[PDB]
Amino acid sequence: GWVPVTKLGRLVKAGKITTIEEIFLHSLPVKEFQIIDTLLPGLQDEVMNIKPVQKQTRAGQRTRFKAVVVVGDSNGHVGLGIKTAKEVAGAIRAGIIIAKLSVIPIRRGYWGTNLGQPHSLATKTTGKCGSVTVRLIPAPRGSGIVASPAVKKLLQLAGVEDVYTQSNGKTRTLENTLKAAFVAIGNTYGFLTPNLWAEQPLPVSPLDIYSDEASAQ
Amino acid sequence: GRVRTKTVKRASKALIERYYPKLTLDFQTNKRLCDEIATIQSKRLRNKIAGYTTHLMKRIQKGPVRGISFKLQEEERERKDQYVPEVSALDLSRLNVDNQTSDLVKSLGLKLPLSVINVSA
Amino acid sequence: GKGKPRGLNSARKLRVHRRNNRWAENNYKKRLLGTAFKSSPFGGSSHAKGIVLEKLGIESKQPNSAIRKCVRVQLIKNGKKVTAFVPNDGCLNFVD
Amino acid sequence: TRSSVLADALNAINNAEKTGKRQVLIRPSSKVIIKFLQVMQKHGYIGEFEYIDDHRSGKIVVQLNGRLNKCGVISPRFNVKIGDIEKWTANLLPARQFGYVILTTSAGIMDHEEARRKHVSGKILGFVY
Amino acid sequence: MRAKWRKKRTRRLKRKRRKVRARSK
Amino acid sequence: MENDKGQLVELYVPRKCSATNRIIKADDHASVQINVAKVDEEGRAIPGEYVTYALSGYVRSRGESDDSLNRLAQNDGLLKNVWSYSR
Amino acid sequence: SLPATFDLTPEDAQLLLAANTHLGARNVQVHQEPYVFNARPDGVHVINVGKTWEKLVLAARIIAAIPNPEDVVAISSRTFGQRAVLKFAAHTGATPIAGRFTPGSFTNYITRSFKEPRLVIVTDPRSDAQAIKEASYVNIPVIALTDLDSPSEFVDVAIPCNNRGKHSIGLIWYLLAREVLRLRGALVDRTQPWSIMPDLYFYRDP
Amino acid sequence: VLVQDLLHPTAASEARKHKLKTLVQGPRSYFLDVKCPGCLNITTVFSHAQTAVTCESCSTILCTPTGGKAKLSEGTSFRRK
Amino acid sequence: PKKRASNGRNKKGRGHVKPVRCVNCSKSIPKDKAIKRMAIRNIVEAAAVRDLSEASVYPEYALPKTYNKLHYCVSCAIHARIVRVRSREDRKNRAPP
RNA sequence: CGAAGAUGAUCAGAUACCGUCGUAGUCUUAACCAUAAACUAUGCCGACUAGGGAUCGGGUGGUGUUUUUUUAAUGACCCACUCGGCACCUUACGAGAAAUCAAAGUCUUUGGGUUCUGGGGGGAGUAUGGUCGCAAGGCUGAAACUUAAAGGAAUUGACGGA
Ligand SMILES: [Mg+2]
Ligand SMILES: [Mg+2]
Ligand SMILES: [Mg+2]
Ligand SMILES: [Mg+2]
Ligand SMILES: [Mg+2]
Ligand SMILES: [Mg+2]
Ligand SMILES: [Mg+2]
Ligand SMILES: [Mg+2]
Ligand SMILES: [Mg+2]
Ligand SMILES: [Mg+2]
Ligand SMILES: [Mg+2]
Ligand SMILES: [Zn+2]
Repeated sequence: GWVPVTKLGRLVKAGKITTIEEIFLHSLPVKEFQIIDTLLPGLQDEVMNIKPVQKQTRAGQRTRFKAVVVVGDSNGHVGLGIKTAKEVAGAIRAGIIIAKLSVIPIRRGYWGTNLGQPHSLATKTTGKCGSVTVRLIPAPRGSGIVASPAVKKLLQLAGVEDVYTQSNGKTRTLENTLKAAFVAIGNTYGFLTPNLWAEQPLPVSPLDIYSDEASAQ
Repeated sequence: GRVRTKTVKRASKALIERYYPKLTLDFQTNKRLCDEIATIQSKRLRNKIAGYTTHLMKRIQKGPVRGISFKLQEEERERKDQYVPEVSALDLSRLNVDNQTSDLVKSLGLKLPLSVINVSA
Repeated sequence: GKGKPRGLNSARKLRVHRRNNRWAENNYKKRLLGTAFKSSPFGGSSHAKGIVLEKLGIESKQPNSAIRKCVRVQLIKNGKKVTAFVPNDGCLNFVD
Repeated sequence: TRSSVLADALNAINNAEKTGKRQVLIRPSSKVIIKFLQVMQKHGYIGEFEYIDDHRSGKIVVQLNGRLNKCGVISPRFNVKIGDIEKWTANLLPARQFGYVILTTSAGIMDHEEARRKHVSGKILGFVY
Repeated sequence: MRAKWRKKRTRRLKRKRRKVRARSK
Repeated sequence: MENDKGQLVELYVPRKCSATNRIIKADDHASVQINVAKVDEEGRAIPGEYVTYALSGYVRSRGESDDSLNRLAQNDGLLKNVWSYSR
Repeated sequence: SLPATFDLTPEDAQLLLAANTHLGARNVQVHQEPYVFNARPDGVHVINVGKTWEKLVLAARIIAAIPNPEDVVAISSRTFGQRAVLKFAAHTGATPIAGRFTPGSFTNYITRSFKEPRLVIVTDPRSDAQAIKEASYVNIPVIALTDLDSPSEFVDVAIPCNNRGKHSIGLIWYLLAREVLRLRGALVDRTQPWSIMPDLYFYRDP
Repeated sequence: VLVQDLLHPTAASEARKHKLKTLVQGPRSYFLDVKCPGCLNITTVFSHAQTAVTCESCSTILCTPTGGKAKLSEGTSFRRK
Repeated sequence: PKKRASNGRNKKGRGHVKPVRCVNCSKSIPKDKAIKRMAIRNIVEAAAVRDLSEASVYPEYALPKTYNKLHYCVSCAIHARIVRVRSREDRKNRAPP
């Protein structure tokens, strides 16, 4: 009951698109955050850092407030977005908004013999934001999250249970570290493993099939 | 010193958008019917709005004014635009085709008329 | 080939070059030249007894401003002269 | 100069696999290049590769389809025992369930999984995944 | 202290320090 | 990927680029999916029935997704003599 | 897939060889030497108009595949296509943008030109680049009237046509609307010419 | 171009390459059966012939060495290979 | 940091050319760097042509010209407003206007 | 022309700019020195990866101009290629902290070969020792002690006898 603009969101309040994995498969740009609220209802947010950056004027200092917020369900989706705002209500609340639009899945896997319920990642993947580089390594069961507590919380909320971490550059720079971690958990699906070598039928988007209960004239 | 504010020019442009088959090129009736079709808090404010709106119509009778769209010019401007030339352009007057243009038409295998003329170099 | 030699038979040129560039550390240059025993009043030890000559009051560095209440100490084992802080509220009256 | 033609083969592959090409050209075609390319072929990482027999040393055109993320040389060819293959593959390969480290062995040029079955070892050439 | 002008001050002192050892020898 | 008891567990098989075989992933918003309608006798639409290709963002941004689709539609029959293999 | 009737009819070739659509540029982009046929003296490059048609029929097969006809957005900043884009817009569904594009149209959902096409056709990839660039953010395939000197980055389908004259631009837009209407329930037969004349797509002065 | 056929390129695209950078390198030079104006006797002259070739009768020159192909001696009929 | 790619001059392949003297202050400056303007004035003035024209033998004679290549230093060409420091994006332009 | 030096002004002072001179020097011959912001602050070799046009030098081909005067040498120019070079332009796949860079890319998906150098800032290119030089100095080259920052790149301001 929010008057959805943006056709993909018109199908989502309808109930025509039930899964976010169909959004991910056709790579659809989620521009309206109520798409993420309905499709992923059991979603938790953790606000981590409220750092104030400052700007020099002719006189004084205007101290706006940045925020980094991780949203995520622990079944393999997180998002991350930065919000520099005038006040920390608008930093936190709109930070959760930008976090939801970036929600991407992770390809969990096995260190592994393939005994059930993927506990880890399936590939060593890197991500580089700034000088910071984060490698995530598949780990056997019971490893826990061997990471710094910033990168640990992003991976706990992505539902990874067992992972190893290398790091480089200034990991004290908190924005780039999680952003480089986000590229690392984002590249889990970008990696072509042999069980993805199977040729696929290349299906038709919901915005083509349901082209009349979207596109409301 | 007589440049008008956006609040005069938006409200004037918002009047033209939905009241063109109404208020005319006369300021005095434009002044008087902005009492009914708009709620303007001051007599001085109303007369500036009604005057630029009057200025807008006098511009509209010689060509459309950009930033303004309504249907009374829209089905007007296509009616200028349905015109087709009977000059038979894209029909042969007598088709100038060069040597390496005659080689293309031959290599498509189609049937065309040509006229072979060399290019001066 | 990124600087260093990579080859199989190049174990010496890597090992010579390591020792050469090993000296630029702070602890390896200190430990292998033995400056703990030669220099450095506590000659490699952790605690050294000494005899109190004097009670100094050292000015604290700016931007701090206080009198720090050290003492001057000649070491029993070495005869070297050191200045030793007396840490707590008071405690300069406790030394002698 | 040109020391390892295997690197001259395996850098021409990664540079055009990255740019989405369906083919590379490899010069100058060692046997070690061929028997690296055959292991990559037989496990599903390239397509048909064809050797151009000029009368000097050979050019090779490899049809790279799409399945390859990284191929490379470990230079120098280190002496690998049988109890450090599980340290060599744990450093070059992303996960255990896929990817292959290619050895030189007196039993042949071969990857690491069946060299564990054959109970053979030798020198290292590179990796593929 | 331009480092070039600190140098010609130092090179002055390089002469004087090797003068005072030749003075004592 | 499958676990030990069957049970294909993935959470989702991504699409592939039809030209360079890369994974099209959830942020590749430069990636397209083109539906080309199949055509019945004497030239109509056949609504709903497509010859569908997918291009990732890389092949587009490199300027090659023109000739990628030229090759990809010629072998499906959609194009006849636009793309020549021996360049 | 295209039986024999989608061959370039010699009556279509009289349109294409007299609207100067075959005369390409002086500088051929490396992504366009497919389309070039046998350079003339004084550097004139001749586009093969047979390959122009097959790309054009393929383009219409993409256009007549979007079930709403309205979200096939057509773009022309340049004036030579500006009449032609609106004549394409009237015959088909085809939400038009003639002239300036107003960036923040495909993204920026709160704007008043906010659109989500399932396909974009542009007249010049040089001038309409703000449309082509912003198409790269919301997964939109792009057909483009391209000359031999024109950037093919984020151009999925490129119709090789001359962009200098006014008749060459206007003809290709006419035939592009034609085969869309021919390949659906609107211009049922393929063999008669359209009585809608080519020159109603053409720019005029003054 | 992201897909091409390096095995069988265009033969025009082979003449438009260096003699080394083709798929199988080889000479673009050739030999010529050259006759003097004075007589009928047959010599064989290289393209890039580096030598004032002298026949039996007109024993002065038949080609002059240049920086590329030898320029033939302006009365001499040649025939390739 | 490196403010210009071509550092301040036109030297990629020399190391050394030769110096020239600035015509204002006699600074020795490399010729590839210096700053060079060509001054082609008429001999008299544009204002005084008609006075010299009427008071001359040889009708429509020549009105000759004074040519001189002027090499400035960077300090003297800026101060005489010849090159007039540009913006970071503007200074990449290598056309006279 | 001009380190030094002489001299003329101004400045509160000028052991400085500026004006006039002017030894050494600047030039050379025969021997020394061995340093430069000796710079592209970017080792040398090799491979690959992206488009463009201009130039230099070499070569190939035009029944192309140029000597159009009957079936018109040679040079120069024009057009297309390729070889090598000095660069540049556009983009940025990539790279980086960024400025920028087709190299400074093919780098946590880290291994083509190889040489030299660095390890927070000072002390300090100092002491000492050796060595080289007629000397100035060059090459090699510390430690004690002190220090919580020094620095790089970009942003916003502020200020400029811009
Ligand atoms: Mg080395
Ligand atoms: Mg500066
Ligand atoms: Mg120099
Ligand atoms: Mg001298
Ligand atoms: Mg030096
Ligand atoms: Mg240096
Ligand atoms: Mg060097
Ligand atoms: Mg070159
Ligand atoms: Mg240090
Ligand atoms: Mg030294
Ligand atoms: Mg000494
Ligand atoms: Zn003879």
